[PDB]
Amino acid sequence: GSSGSSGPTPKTELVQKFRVQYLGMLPVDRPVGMDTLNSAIENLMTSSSKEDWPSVNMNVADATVTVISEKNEEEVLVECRVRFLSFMGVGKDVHTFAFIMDTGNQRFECHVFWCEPNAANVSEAVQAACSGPSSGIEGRGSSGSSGSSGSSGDAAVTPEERHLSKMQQNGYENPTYKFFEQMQN
Repeated sequence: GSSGSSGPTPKTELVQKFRVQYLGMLPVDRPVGMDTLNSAIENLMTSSSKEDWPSVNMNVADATVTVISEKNEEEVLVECRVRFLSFMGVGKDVHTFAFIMDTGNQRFECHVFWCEPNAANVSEAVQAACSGPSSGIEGRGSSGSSGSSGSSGDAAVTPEERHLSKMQQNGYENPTYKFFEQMQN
């Protein structure tokens, strides 16, 4: 007679954390389809409200995306891997981020996370994670003291929305995941 406990091994690697909330988890039938991904977002939004969603840190590693809570760091709310990521996109709003991962053979899950202000830096990391290296902070900002002002032309549209839109348009379908038979003759 003697007690005994076992524990896993801690994995420490250059990973970035993003402050976001946790809406919930909604299962999907298809791996792709903006009509399906967005159909899971509202579903969760309806159940729990904005304030109902707990604050959690979204840890996105090189080729992995782990969800850790704020109350604790060892708390793994959801363990997603870019390799499993079948399809990822943004909801009608640029302040929401939902991605569909593979949790088995055909059954896939779709988690959502509220990004503040928007999901420009987030959706940018996850999407870039598929390829590998990410650019991140561009650096080039707004000077302030303009010289020639008084004519129509260069718009004042931020490069943040220009992208956030694309995501909610065509989205990003992980290539690595090619087990289906959608190859045209």
